[PDB]
Amino acid sequence: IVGGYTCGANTVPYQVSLNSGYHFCGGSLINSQWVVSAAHCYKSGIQVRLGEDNINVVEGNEQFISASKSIVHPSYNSNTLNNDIMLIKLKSAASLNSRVASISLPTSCASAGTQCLISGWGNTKSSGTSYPDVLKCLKAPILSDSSCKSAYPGQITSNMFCAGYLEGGKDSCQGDSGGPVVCSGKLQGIVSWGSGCAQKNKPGVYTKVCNYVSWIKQTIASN
Ligand SMILES: NC(=[NH2+])c1ccc2[nH]c(-c3ccccc3O)nc2c1
Ligand SMILES: [Ca+2]
Repeated sequence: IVGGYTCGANTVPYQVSLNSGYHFCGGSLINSQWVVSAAHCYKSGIQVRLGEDNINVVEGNEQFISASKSIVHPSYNSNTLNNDIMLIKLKSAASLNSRVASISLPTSCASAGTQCLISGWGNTKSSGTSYPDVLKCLKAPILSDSSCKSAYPGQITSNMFCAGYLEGGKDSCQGDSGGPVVCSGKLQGIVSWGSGCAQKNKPGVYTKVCNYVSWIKQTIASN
């Protein structure tokens, strides 16, 4: 996250870190046994880490659970990142409390202008790298589809939305992929992609979760 602030330990209780020997993507806990992330974050041997603040120090509220199965969206296209969403089922259910809790899926899609909270352990610099050990947060608005397609001609589909600042300086970044975009207590986006990070007129692009609620609910019900 570039231009954000330190969230504070366990104030984003649904945030998870996907680990394969190291942190490589974020995710969101939607119920005690399922996590949603970005399809481009897929790999085998994923351990899901809940209740994390500093990912290099066991501070006491962590739950490390391995995934039993991963389901990448049937129409995921890795060249265009269209339908960049995946579900991960945990081998055992997590113990939910105030520091580890699930986030609700949306009943309606959010409109441009809505302010949301984006979080993650990704790079904090636009040029150069500095990965934080503790969770960073950014409050950003969803941009209109017109501004979004204007910033990324020929690359935005109905399954994506842009959120951020056209002026630059504040954005999610590498290492934040797969994480949450929460607006009014509902999970509306998944950090997906961007051109660089926090550059002027290049806002972040997010998977539009409201378009996958039926697929998520049906998949969970049968697996
Ligand atoms: N500017 C952004 N909003 C952004 C967000 C997540 C990203 N994730 C990545 C990324 C880069 C290389 C490999 C995997 C990634 O998720 N770039 C990213 C850029
Ligand atoms: Ca920790």
